[PDB]
Amino acid sequence: KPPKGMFLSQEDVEAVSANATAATTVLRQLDMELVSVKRQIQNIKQTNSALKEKLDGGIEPYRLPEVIQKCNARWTTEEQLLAVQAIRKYGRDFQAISDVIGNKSVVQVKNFFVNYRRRFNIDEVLQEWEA
Amino acid sequence: SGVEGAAFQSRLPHDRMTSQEAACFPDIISGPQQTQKVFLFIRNRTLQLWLDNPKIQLTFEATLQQLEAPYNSDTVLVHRVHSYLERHGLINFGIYKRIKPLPTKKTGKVIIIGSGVSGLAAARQLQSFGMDVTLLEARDRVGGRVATFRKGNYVADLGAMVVTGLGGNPMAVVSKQVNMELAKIKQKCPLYEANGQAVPKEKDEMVEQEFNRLLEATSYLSHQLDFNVLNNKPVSLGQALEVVIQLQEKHVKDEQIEHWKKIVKTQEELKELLNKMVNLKEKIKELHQQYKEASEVKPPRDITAEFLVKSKHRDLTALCKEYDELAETQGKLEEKLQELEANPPSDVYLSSRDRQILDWHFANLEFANATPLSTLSLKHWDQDDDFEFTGSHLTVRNGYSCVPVALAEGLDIKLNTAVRQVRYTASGCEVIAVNTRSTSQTFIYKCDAVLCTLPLGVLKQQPPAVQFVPPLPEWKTSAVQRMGFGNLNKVVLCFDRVFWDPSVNLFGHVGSTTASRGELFLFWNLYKAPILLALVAGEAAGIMENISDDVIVGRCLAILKGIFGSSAVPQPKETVVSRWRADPWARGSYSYVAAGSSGNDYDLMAQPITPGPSIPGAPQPIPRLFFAGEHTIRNYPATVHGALLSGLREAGRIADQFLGA
Ligand SMILES: Cc1cc2nc3c(=O)[nH]c(=O)nc-3n(C[C@H](O)[C@H](O)[C@H](O)COP(=O)(O)OP(=O)(O)OC[C@H]3O[C@@H](n4cnc5c(N)ncnc54)[C@H](O)[C@@H]3O)c2cc1C
Ligand SMILES: Cc1ccc(-c2ncc(OCC3CCNCC3)cc2-c2ccc(C#N)cc2)cc1
Repeated sequence: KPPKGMFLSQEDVEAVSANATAATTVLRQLDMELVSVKRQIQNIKQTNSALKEKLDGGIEPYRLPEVIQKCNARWTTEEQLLAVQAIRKYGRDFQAISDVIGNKSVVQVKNFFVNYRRRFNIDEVLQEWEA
Repeated sequence: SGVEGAAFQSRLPHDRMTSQEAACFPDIISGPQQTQKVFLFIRNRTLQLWLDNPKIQLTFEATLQQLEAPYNSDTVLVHRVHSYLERHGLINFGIYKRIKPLPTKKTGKVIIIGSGVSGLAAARQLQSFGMDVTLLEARDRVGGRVATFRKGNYVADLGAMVVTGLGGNPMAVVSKQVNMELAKIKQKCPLYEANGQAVPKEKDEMVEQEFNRLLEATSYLSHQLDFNVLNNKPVSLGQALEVVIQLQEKHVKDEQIEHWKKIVKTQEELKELLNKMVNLKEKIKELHQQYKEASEVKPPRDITAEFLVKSKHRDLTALCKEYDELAETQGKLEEKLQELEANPPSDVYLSSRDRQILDWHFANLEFANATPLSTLSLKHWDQDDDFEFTGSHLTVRNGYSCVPVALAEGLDIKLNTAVRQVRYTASGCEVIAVNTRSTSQTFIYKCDAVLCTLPLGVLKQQPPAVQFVPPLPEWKTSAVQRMGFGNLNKVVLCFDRVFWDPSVNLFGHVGSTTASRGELFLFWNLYKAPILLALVAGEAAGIMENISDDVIVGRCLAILKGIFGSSAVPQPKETVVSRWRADPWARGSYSYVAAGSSGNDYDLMAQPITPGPSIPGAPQPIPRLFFAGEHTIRNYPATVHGALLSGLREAGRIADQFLGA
């Protein structure tokens, strides 16, 4: 029941009155705590300002153009060979493999897994990925 | 209602009997509830008839003819009530025409020290009751701390000046009798800082409300946090305010640290994000170069070489997707920082300009309490507030002296008679006094009873101005030391022409330091002839007294010339400066509930003193030494009305002793 915007904890009252010089010590202490936080800000602002200058250039010299490829259901000997190497490199990553081949949906790839499981030693290939 | 209003105007509950009524009518309060109402109606109706016309004595015969049935059937009941009210001064008090001329057979002898209002009121009653009453007054005038300066057209009260509402105030009754002229006070009070420019509205209100908040803060601090003792000494209203303020200054700094700590937290997230993007960009840059080299192994290539291009391409657009996500995260972090950088909490709790205007409101409080706030009891300083009268505070335009003078008509007053010694014994009392003009002339006054209205300042004096033989008991002296007797002063400035704002009764001067805050802090227009009063409060009160009149009027004209211009403030035709603490018949202004004291101390003061038996083994003597005055009335100290009531009281008490009830 204090008035609005007044701030009077039983804890703070005892902390200010416990000693003859206590309130000035409480208040000057907070002062010297706010001064050290403000220079911590300054330090981070300048550390950050240095990082932003390294990102000048974005990644735009490095983005490739986004080729779209109409998905096809026919597996070429070429596209099969990509799939093995993709399993060799990426493991169970059905999205990545779909991306590398370019024209095979994620489903077709998981289908490719069991379909050609026996013939391409796809069990052995997945073992080699775990090196 | 009108019958109910009479009770309220008599400071009485209308539907209940009081403790004092219980004492005189214990058959009725312990009796059935019906007779209680009959009693209560008779009491209220008798009060009403008196209140409805206080210029004529309301006799018992008159009261009975005016009651309607069935209330006029128990005439003995009516007679008890009427005599009760008369004795305790609830009816037929102040200045009325008597129907019955006073009986020449006078009974008992009473010496009253002081003809302040308390002394005067008691005297008039005791005379009405048929006793022999003589007043001894040290000054050359009546009125005590009611003291009106008069010179030519100029009239200005150096003492009491305000009627603190008429609703329930006995001075409302008096003013009908004395036809004194009362006037309201316009509440607008422009404050001018020491530079003479005014305080703008935005800030006057911002601070007044902050001041009102800080007060309530101490009361919460007092009642809810039991913060009334600190290092074995009683906490003062001053210390509480200082603690409250420190806590607001603490909380302002707390908010700043919380706010800037939200910024480091966010800046440090940004730091880690940027680090992730810089290491991601370098990893992307390297990868792109690899794809570029693989993409330049011109076909026809075997399938591992085709895998490498398609592989690197995949790896690369994946990392570019990662980077784009991180930079959208960087957008929403960098704007949260623009957010916090644009809502910084309050910079300071109060500025030096602010804290000075705050000091003005403190001085204003120091003024009406007539003491530095460091000396007011935190726990009990506002205790008399539960009994505020209702209605507007008024000033006495024609001079408050009109009252104590009118009261003195017909009384035997010995002016220029300073009491030196009060002797009280089983057989009676001796008051020794001297002529103030020629202290070698000595006077002995023998009396049945002595009523003391010596100011609390005077009782406080060391070494004593008045010696009691035998010495007042410890329980009385210790209350005398405990209580606070304070101090305020005025400077009367009489000009020949009004240069201030006439539609404005008050304006302020803001002191430049906490210490000087009481020094000429308020200027008051209220009289017909062009007169400004200038008030001095707080720690400034005592200090200004050791400064010459001419310097004080200098400081005044200096402040005024700063406000209205040098070209517009003429020299005063006449000036007066009160110095109430140095006045030897006052020794200060009025009482205040000092820290370490309470309102119970005010009661102790009113307790009469009973001497011990002359001969040993002799029956219990009756009380001989009685006490009135503003320091003797718990619920209404430090006022004229409180003094008046206190005198009414003692007169009733003395008459009950020496005439029988
Ligand atoms: C500056 C000032 C302003 C005030 N303004 C207001 C106001 O606006 N409203 C309000 O309600 N109250 C006000 N008061 C308070 C009010 O005036 C007093 O409470 C009251 O009037 C005092 O009356 P009293 O009869 O108790 O004592 P006093 O009037 O002080 O009377 C005591 C008498 O005893 C005399 N005396 C002292 N020593 C001796 C001695 N040794 N021998 C003989 N006689 C002696 C004194 O000279 C005096 O006449 C003010 C007080 C002061 C000081
Ligand atoms: C403009 C203005 C108007 C009124 C008051 C005021 N209000 C209320 C008062 O209550 C009496 C107090 C007695 C001590 N316990 C608290 C109540 C007194 C005073 C007062 C009035 C005049 C003088 C003088 N000279 C001194 C004080 C002040 C300024």
